[PDB]
Amino acid sequence: YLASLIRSVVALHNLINNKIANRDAEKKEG
Amino acid sequence: LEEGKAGSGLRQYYLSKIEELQLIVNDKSQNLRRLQAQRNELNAKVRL
Amino acid sequence: DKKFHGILDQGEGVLIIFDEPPVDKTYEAALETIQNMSKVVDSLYNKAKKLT
Amino acid sequence: MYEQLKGEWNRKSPNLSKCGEELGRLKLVLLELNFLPTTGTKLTKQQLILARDILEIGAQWSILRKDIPSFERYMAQLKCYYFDYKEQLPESAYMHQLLGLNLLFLLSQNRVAEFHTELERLPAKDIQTNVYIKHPVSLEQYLMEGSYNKVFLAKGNIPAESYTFFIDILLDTIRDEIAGCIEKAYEKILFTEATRILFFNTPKKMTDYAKKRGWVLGPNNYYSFASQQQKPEDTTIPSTELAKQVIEYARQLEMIV
Amino acid sequence: DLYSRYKKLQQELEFLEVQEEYIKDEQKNLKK
Amino acid sequence: MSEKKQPVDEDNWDDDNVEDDFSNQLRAELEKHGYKMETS
Amino acid sequence: PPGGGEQEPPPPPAPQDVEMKEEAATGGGSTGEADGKTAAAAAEHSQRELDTVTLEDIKEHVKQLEKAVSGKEPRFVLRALRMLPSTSRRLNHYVLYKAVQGFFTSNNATRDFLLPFLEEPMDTEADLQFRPRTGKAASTPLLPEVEAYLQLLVVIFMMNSKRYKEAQKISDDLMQKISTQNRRALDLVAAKCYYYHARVYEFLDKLDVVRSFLHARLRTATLRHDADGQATLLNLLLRNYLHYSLYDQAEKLVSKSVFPEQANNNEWARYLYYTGRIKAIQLEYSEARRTMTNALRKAPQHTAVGFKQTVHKLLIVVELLLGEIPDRLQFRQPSLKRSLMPYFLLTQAVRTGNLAKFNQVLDQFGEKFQADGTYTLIIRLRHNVIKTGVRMISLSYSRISLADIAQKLQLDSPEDAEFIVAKAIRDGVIEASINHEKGYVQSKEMIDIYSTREPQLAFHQRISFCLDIHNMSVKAMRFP
Amino acid sequence: GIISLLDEDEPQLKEFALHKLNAVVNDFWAEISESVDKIEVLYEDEGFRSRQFAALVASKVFYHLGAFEESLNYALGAGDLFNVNDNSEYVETIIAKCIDHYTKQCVENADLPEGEKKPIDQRLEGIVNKMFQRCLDDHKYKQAIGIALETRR
Repeated sequence: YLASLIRSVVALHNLINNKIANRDAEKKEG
Repeated sequence: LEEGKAGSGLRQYYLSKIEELQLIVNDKSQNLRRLQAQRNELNAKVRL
Repeated sequence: DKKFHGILDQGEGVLIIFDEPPVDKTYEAALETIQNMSKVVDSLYNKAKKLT
Repeated sequence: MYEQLKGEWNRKSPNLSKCGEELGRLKLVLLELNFLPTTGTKLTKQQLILARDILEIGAQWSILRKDIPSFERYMAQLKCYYFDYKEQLPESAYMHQLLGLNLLFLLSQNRVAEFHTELERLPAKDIQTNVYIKHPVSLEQYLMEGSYNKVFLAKGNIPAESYTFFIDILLDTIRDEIAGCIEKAYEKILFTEATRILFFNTPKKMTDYAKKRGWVLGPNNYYSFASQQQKPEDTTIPSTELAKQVIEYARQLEMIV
Repeated sequence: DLYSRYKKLQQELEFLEVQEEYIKDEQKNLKK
Repeated sequence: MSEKKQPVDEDNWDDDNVEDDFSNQLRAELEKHGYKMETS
Repeated sequence: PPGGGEQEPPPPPAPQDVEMKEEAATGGGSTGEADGKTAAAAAEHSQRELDTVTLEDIKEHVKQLEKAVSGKEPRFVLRALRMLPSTSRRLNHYVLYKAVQGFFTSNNATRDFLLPFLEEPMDTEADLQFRPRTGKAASTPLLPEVEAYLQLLVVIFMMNSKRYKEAQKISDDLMQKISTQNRRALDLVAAKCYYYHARVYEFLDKLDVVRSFLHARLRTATLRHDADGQATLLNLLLRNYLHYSLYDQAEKLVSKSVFPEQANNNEWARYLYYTGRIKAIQLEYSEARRTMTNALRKAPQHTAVGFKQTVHKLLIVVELLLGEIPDRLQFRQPSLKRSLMPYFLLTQAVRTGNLAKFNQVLDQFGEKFQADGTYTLIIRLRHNVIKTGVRMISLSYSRISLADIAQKLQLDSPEDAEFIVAKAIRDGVIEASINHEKGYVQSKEMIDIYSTREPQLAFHQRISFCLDIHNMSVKAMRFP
Repeated sequence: GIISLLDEDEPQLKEFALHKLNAVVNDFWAEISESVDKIEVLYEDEGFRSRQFAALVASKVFYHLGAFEESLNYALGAGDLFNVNDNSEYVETIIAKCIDHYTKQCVENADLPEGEKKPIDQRLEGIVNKMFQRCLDDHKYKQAIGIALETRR
């Protein structure tokens, strides 16, 4: 339970913040 | 020839396809070299 | 009114008291996951606006 | 021209000897125009329409000999004539039920995916008309009732025609399903309970069920022993395979890394 | 010459293919 | 899409999901539940 | 006349500005984009062409009207020529022909005179390089004109356009083959006209020959050059091969593959709806309910208007066959309301186990059901409603008697009530036990689901899917 | 279902079968997929005169289904009919998988270096020099030396 619950929140920290920061630099560079 | 320049042209496409895939992974390693150089620069920062 | 924790039995006529109030795994998790949805929904304004 | 062909069609055949000669006569047609690719000038397909009539009775002769590869060969041709690129052909009174000969046989082999695709070619033609197709699709509704009982009520009056061979397979495929569909899971079923569905009086079929089931043979009753059945735990071994899951689970975490 | 360059185009391709193991194995050791 | 096939061919409305369940089940209901008093 | 005469000059400069900069800036931009880099593709103008033509598909296309003479088609199709940078003078000549419309007497060079115009890019000697620009000159003038749908004598001209557009296909396969990447640009461009191949036939007759031409183009893209090409052709397949009989259900098994990678986004979401109606007639509910629900959340962005709305109507057909559904007015739209009114009370009769209400819906709303072609379910949906009722009673009651459930569900007979539960256990509907004397149904509660065992087994697929999204994020992050 | 007509064991009808196959196979490409097992019976039969052409349509439904090396097994097994088709794309597909298998087999035999050589079919090595006459006919020197470096022999 601690595995699946935390990994889902760790994914929410990994997926969200990455797509945000990546979409920021990618489309604003060119 | 037609065996041939179209067949060998298909051979030149697979290489360029793998080269494009290699060029992708090259660009995948270009920002990865930056992420490597970043932490390597931080490796110089902890020594700084 | 929470002043009494227990349950009865109508068939054999026995009132049985049982309690396990504390759960620290479920409550501290699900509340944050619901809050985690508010963190993404508030960021959906950033997502959709920067793209178009 | 060519023939003699329909001279033996009105008399049908006494046995399969004339059916073999009719196939040899159809073999001469397969060596000239075959089935295709002659577009026409549809006048060259008139004998192919005359071929449909002898291919219809050929499926009637193929279902009379019970041979499955023979029935599916004559039927697939009749289906390809309707699936032919030319959809304008002289209409035949057997065009309805000949599709049901394959459709009811398709129900005998229990194909749920191929049943509805058979009605997909003519969805509206099988509803407002074509009672020959409407009876089995109403009988399929009786299979969801289930029937059991309603089947013999629909079997009272049927043209049919030739459906007798397929409904007997529909019988036998329901008969072995009566043993399966009753239990699991009931607590107990009495002797007269299952006897109502088994019909007959005291056939060797239910005597065979008293053995092959096993299950139980009790006096004037039946039991689901033992128990309900076999009472699966299921197993305590999966506790080991969950550790095997964590192996590749940490592997998927090691690929990040 | 088309099949000649067909054998000349995988050098830098395999050189960049081994350059992927280059950066990977180097950055993993540098990580530790 | 707009490509391909398809171009060729609180509120009370939100509360209507629960309200339509009352249309075909047990009406609202008052008069009937008010009649249950003197029946038994 | 003086007022309306002075209002004619101003508008045509508007297409002479934005529509001039549509294919000249994108085509002239894709010129250097297709000469090199050419990574991937990208060729960002290919998706920009999607933002233009689809915007043109609303307004203004090439025409309108607009109070012009429709001389934009002959304008850009002549004098390509092309050559070294002097081609900039061809764009200057395109501006000089704009003044011809506003000065001299304007004449319409379209229609009958478009046949020699399509041969001009080959007669200019030469193209000499990019077929998509000629394909665009053979599409953007002609294809938006098809939305007029006058159907008189110009249908063969749309066929003559596809004839020279098939000559572009001759130059598509034969020419290049060395680091082409222009076919990937054409795979988006050649898809549209191939959708128009269906639109032209759908107004006259189904295409028997193009179906054979479809399999020829389908297999020729494999494996040599395929990006999104086979998928767009697979959309053409499942589109017409569904609506028209037969055997095309199982035909998808030999085509898949998948085909990977799904391109692009909602293109594969509606594809999951196309193969969803397949699995709807296949009667498999488990795979059909997940592909339709995924198709709804994966399909952006609309509006407008009923395209996504009407396609969502028939999308919940599999939900009506599931047996567990709420009322569908939550997916209703005010524009789709009047259209779904026969389809609204439909599911309202599914939520109820009444036979008189269920039969009255089919009788009154049967006029709308004829245009849907959904009559396949209405015969067997009766058994689906009785499973919704028996699941409602079995979940709300521990023991449920066959005599009490008979009249409440108006089965009226004990015999078929036993026949319902007999095949309910076969279908796994309920664990209810039955003791046979009179008889009656005495069941017991089902338990042991609990927490530990089964919910943790589902979490194995939950997190294994989550770490796949991590892989989807790693792949996506590595592209920039 | 045209497969049901194959019940006749006489090969005389099988020539009228493939005559129907190679035409309408565009729509029947999924239909012949269930008949692949029957194509194997016609190929393994020595008394079947069309087994050379039966391997052709076998590679047709295979390459359509995604089989690459499996199509090459029945390519060399198709006799002279595999060498007689220069038409459209179907020729360049199967010969590319054959040449790739040919060039990797010769390099493999070069690492032996000598002895215990693998069996070399005459058809996989035949299309090499046979079709190379086009380079001698077309006079192009660039493609001449090209195949020379590919075979390594």
